[PDB]
Amino acid sequence: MVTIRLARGGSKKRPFYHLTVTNSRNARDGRFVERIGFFNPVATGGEVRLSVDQERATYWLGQGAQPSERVAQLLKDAAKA
Amino acid sequence: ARYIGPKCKLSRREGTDLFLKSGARALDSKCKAENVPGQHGQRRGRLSDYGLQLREKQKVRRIYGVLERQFRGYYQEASRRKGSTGENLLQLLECRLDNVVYRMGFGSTRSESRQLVSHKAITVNGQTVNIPSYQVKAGDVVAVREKSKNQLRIAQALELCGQRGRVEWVEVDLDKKAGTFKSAPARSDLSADINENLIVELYSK
Amino acid sequence: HGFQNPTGPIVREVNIGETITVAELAAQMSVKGAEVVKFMFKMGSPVTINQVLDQETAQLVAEELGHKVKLVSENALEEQLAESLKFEGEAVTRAPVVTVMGHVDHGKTSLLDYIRRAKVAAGEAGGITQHIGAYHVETERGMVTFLDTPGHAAFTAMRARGAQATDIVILVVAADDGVMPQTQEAVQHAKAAGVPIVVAVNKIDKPEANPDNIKNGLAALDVIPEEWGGDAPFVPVSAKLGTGVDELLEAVLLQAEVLELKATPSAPGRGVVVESRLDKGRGPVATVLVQDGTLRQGDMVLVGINYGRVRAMLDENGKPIKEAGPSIPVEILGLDGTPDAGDEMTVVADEKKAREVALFRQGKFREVK
RNA sequence: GGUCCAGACUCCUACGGGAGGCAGCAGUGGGGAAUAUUGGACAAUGGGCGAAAGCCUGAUCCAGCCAUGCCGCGUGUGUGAAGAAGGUCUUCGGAUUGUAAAGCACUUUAAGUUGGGAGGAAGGGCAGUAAGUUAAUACCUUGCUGUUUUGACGUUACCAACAGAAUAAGCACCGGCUAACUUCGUGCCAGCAGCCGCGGUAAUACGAAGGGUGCAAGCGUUAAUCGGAAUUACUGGGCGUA
RNA sequence: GAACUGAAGAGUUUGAUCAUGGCUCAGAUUGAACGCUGGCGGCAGGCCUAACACAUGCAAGUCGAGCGGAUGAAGGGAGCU
Ligand SMILES: Nc1nc2c(ncn2[C@@H]2O[C@H](COP(=O)(O)OP(=O)(O)CP(=O)(O)O)[C@@H](O)[C@H]2O)c(=O)[nH]1
Ligand SMILES: [Mg+2]
Ligand SMILES: [Mg+2]
Ligand SMILES: [Mg+2]
Ligand SMILES: [Mg+2]
Ligand SMILES: [Mg+2]
Ligand SMILES: [Mg+2]
Ligand SMILES: [Mg+2]
Ligand SMILES: [Mg+2]
Ligand SMILES: [Mg+2]
Ligand SMILES: [Mg+2]
Ligand SMILES: [Mg+2]
Ligand SMILES: [Mg+2]
Ligand SMILES: [Mg+2]
Ligand SMILES: [Mg+2]
Ligand SMILES: [Mg+2]
Ligand SMILES: [Mg+2]
Ligand SMILES: [Mg+2]
Ligand SMILES: [Mg+2]
Ligand SMILES: [Mg+2]
Ligand SMILES: [Mg+2]
Ligand SMILES: [Mg+2]
Ligand SMILES: [Mg+2]
Ligand SMILES: [Mg+2]
Ligand SMILES: [Mg+2]
Ligand SMILES: [Mg+2]
Ligand SMILES: [Mg+2]
Ligand SMILES: [Mg+2]
Ligand SMILES: [Mg+2]
Ligand SMILES: [Mg+2]
Ligand SMILES: [Mg+2]
Ligand SMILES: [Mg+2]
Ligand SMILES: [Mg+2]
Ligand SMILES: [Mg+2]
Ligand SMILES: [Mg+2]
Ligand SMILES: [Mg+2]
Ligand SMILES: [Mg+2]
Ligand SMILES: [Mg+2]
Ligand SMILES: [Mg+2]
Ligand SMILES: [Mg+2]
Ligand SMILES: [Mg+2]
Ligand SMILES: [Mg+2]
Ligand SMILES: [Mg+2]
Ligand SMILES: [Mg+2]
Ligand SMILES: [Mg+2]
Ligand SMILES: [Mg+2]
Ligand SMILES: [Mg+2]
Ligand SMILES: [Mg+2]
Ligand SMILES: [Mg+2]
Ligand SMILES: [Mg+2]
Ligand SMILES: [Mg+2]
Ligand SMILES: [Mg+2]
Ligand SMILES: [Mg+2]
Ligand SMILES: [Mg+2]
Repeated sequence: MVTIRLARGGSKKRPFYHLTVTNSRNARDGRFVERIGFFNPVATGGEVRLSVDQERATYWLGQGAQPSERVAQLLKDAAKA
Repeated sequence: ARYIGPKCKLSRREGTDLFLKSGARALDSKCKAENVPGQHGQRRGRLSDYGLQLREKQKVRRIYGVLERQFRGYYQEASRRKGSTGENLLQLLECRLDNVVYRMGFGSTRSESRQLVSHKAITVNGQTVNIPSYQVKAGDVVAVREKSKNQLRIAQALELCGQRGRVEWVEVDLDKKAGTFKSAPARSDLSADINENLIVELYSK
Repeated sequence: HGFQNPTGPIVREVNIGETITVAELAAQMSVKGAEVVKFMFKMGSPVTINQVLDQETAQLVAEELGHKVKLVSENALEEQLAESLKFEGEAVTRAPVVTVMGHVDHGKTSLLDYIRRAKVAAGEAGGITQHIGAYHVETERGMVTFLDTPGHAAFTAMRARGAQATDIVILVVAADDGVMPQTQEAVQHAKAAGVPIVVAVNKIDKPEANPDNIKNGLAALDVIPEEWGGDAPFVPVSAKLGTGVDELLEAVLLQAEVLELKATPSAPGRGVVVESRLDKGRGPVATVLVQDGTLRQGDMVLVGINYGRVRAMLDENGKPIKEAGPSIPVEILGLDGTPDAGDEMTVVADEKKAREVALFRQGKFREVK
């Protein structure tokens, strides 16, 4: 199906994550249809921990996209703040 | 790496002061600085344009003790910037942490300030920085670690910085040995005999 | 900090290798060459301006002039590895290793086959042994490691190394044929190796028999039977019929008075290469006989000049294992080349040192070649 | 990493009879100037199944090896003139190596030893509580609370203490192009060489030694592409005799 | 307020000169290799040749809340002991 998951960039021992909407049967870092934010595990300083585009997330949720567990937690974390 | 060895040979080869000793006694009465180093010191031997460009670039490099690859990096970044890369190069070279420490007067020579920086005795914004390439930003408050402020070298070099000519772009508090780097000096403030146009001509080739 | 004029003489540091010249020695001494030449002439052997001298005289002249000296080790890596190699304690008895020697067709492969109940003599191209084989056998008295060697005169070198790692030699001689040239070669090898000899007269089932001329023949060769003076035990066997083999084995194991404490198995293992070959599917494979310590799977091993860590370790009949006792023969995989027989293998337990030492050895090996 | 048919090539066999496909991850032989470990874990992100615990995952996350590249840091710092001894050159006076060394006084980055020490962690189990679910305070879904539980990397990043200058410089070049010069050997030899070209008795060009110049954990050589080449010329060339 | 701003020549045909014209050099780059030498770390890269042949391990399984069936603990215990 169409799912929202995390694509890993960054570098060794310093991960960075892209919130990506994809077809489920793709490589973790391969094709995507849209990126709708990002999540920074380390952050620190002037960096932001995570950011999300609410409109795009809602539109893709309304089309039947199924978020992952981590993405499901992060979405409500962003909504809470 | 780093250049380790005789330091009065460089002055003789370049033919100028090229401050490399503590400056306590003098420069003339240690190396008879009027002959080129080596067996054939008395020969004059005028040199071509390429020789002049090479001597100027080597003179600048030998004053800050920077090797060739890092000098290439500095030149590239200066050319990438705006406003007359020739003076941007000196603007960049004056912001090095070891050079800043030397200007503030905690070291006798550039090498001594470099060893102070490397051996974890200098804190830039209140945390230790031991890289003798850290570009000091205007307004940073360089200091000395409280466990190392009673070293004889700093106090000994303080008066030597007292009589060398005021820089008039950094400030220092002597009791706490802590100073502020107001801004990078303008091209006029530096010695107006380092003709950087030769460097620019050499590298643009 | 002021400048003070020195008062006494100057002393330097002198670096002396295996050889040195008077001119360069004086150069390190900051003295003239003529003065040291006349100094040498005045005391002892005269020297030339460019004469090469040894370590001893160089150290003598360095010590008499007062300068500190230190000798240079031309093989510092090797001695550093040896000193850092190993040190352990404890001691446990090990299974004996016994090699079999004799003349051609005197019946040694048949003897080993009856002992192991294996009948390898049926195979073998041409009916003659051409390879040195090692077998670990569970006899009715204990555990033994047998080494079968070819008897032909063309494998003399292969016999020599066979006597280098045995500590006991069984000399088989045929009753009907008596003393033959390869018997003399075998006794010479045994005497050179400083190893006890147990003689076995074979083919006693033949009607000819006559197992007494061999006694005089071996006595003339400085091997005395149990009677008379008494050096080595004689025993009549029949190999094929299997009569007297029990007594031969008991006599062999009676030579367990040599104690043979193989040190702890907990020490890093050492061994000697016995049989090296190349396999199209698993690379260079080395059959090595452990001497002491223990060899474990996934261990960094330096053998000859080839190094490498053991990917796999088989026993004689396949069936991969993970351990190797003090005197067990094993086939190891993982080296980067085929070693030659007679080389020593040692567990280094430090990969870097093994690497530069092995490259070191390979380089001088190419230079020597 | 499925089926059937045919083919080439290996193999097992008790001789009747079957099996195989590393251009998946490690690995071997071979070819080559030349390119690495039969490693750890599903802790994180994903994927398959399940309802849920959970199971699988050579994807992935991590380790091993190699100056292969890019970047950064060390191999000490200050004082120190009898301008030591030695080497080299010389007009035999001296000059140079050279404050360089020695001596004197400082500091401990990195490596060494020891003690502290995050972040990668979202969740799962249990009990209670509040909403909705109907017809129902039940089961179930969701909030919250309390307790418990999770890391291969890993002896993590990092921080502190200890002794001492101790553990750590090489390569190419020096006739012009092109920064850097003199001696000693050899004599159209031995040799060098990108192009001009050096060598036949005073060779700054061969081979060494002193000195110097470039780079620097690298330095040179070889191979290859573009540039310089306006030398395929659109930008931007020419054709009387080149 | 920024997203660019940039272009060098030399040696060699002659007794000497100008031109034409080829050869060569000074720069930047490699999935490099070889020679000499070699302290540390961070981040990357690592069969370009034989789509040559492959020994041995692992790389694709899950669902008992779809279904028969066989293995059937803990226990309630009973009986003889
Ligand atoms: N009569 C008799 N014949 C024997 C005896 N032992 C061996 N043989 C025979 O002698 C022949 C050779 O014996 P073998 O054991 O092959 O000799 P070998 O020493 O191995 C020969 P090589 O030196 O090459 O290894 C065989 O055919 C065997 O049958 C014995 O005790 N008695
Ligand atoms: Mg992909
Ligand atoms: Mg792809
Ligand atoms: Mg570097
Ligand atoms: Mg035999
Ligand atoms: Mg025959
Ligand atoms: Mg015979
Ligand atoms: Mg290997
Ligand atoms: Mg396959
Ligand atoms: Mg088929
Ligand atoms: Mg077929
Ligand atoms: Mg077929
Ligand atoms: Mg295959
Ligand atoms: Mg493979
Ligand atoms: Mg392929
Ligand atoms: Mg190979
Ligand atoms: Mg090959
Ligand atoms: Mg290689
Ligand atoms: Mg590979
Ligand atoms: Mg997982
Ligand atoms: Mg189950
Ligand atoms: Mg695994
Ligand atoms: Mg590295
Ligand atoms: Mg190399
Ligand atoms: Mg490489
Ligand atoms: Mg002198
Ligand atoms: Mg440290
Ligand atoms: Mg944690
Ligand atoms: Mg610790
Ligand atoms: Mg020149
Ligand atoms: Mg040369
Ligand atoms: Mg000459
Ligand atoms: Mg030349
Ligand atoms: Mg020369
Ligand atoms: Mg080279
Ligand atoms: Mg090339
Ligand atoms: Mg080319
Ligand atoms: Mg080229
Ligand atoms: Mg063109
Ligand atoms: Mg070209
Ligand atoms: Mg042009
Ligand atoms: Mg045109
Ligand atoms: Mg033209
Ligand atoms: Mg026309
Ligand atoms: Mg014509
Ligand atoms: Mg031309
Ligand atoms: Mg001419
Ligand atoms: Mg080469
Ligand atoms: Mg090499
Ligand atoms: Mg080498
Ligand atoms: Mg390929
Ligand atoms: Mg291939
Ligand atoms: Mg499995
Ligand atoms: Mg179901």
